Amino acid sequence: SLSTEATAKIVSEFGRDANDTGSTEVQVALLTAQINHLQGHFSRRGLLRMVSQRRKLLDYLKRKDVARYTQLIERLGLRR
Amino acid sequence: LPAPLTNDPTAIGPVLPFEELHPRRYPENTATFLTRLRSLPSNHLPQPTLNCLLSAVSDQTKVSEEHLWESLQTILPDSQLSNEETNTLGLSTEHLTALAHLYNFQATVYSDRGPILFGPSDTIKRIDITHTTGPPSHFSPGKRLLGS
Repeated sequence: SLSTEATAKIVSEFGRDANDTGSTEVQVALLTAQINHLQGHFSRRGLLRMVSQRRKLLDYLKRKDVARYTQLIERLGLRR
Repeated sequence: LPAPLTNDPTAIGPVLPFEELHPRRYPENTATFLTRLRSLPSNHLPQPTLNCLLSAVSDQTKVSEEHLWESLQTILPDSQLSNEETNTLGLSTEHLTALAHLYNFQATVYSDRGPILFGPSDTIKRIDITHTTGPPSHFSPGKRLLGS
């Protein structure tokens, strides 16, 4: 999937620090990078799986903190 | 391609037939309606005012209208759930197909002109829903047959 370098860069960008892998933001950003990679070749199943998981993570975040959810989806350009 | 669908923020990817995105054994010329993958989580839309399709399915499945409606929001983009059509004419057999996939049933719709199947055949649960043009155009649970 993602290289250790790509993964690290995303954690840095979306997490508190390199150890912040519990962050929903980071998890969503990692999935987004994989989703965008997958569409870049267009495993339609793999794509659905990731979009689905990401949606559920987003739901989790939205329920906890709408403002964090909103900031995250704008930063990732998830509103098309 | 439906412009509102192609600009729908809750959706991702290309516009495709429902059955291409959610492959099952659907009856011919059902599940062909265009849609897109749902990307964003639920916005918790108000239930439609014209919601008796939900009530009909609810009677048959014992799932609440509210739960049926939240389920639809996990699979269809909002533009396909809340729009001018749903607000004036109600829900459609396209929504029925989506519910049938989500809840694994096949519905027989007993319309004025006879029974029509909607939903995947690769299921066990079977429900009966009546439709009449009326007026008013109305879904209800159960069977109805006409003829001479």
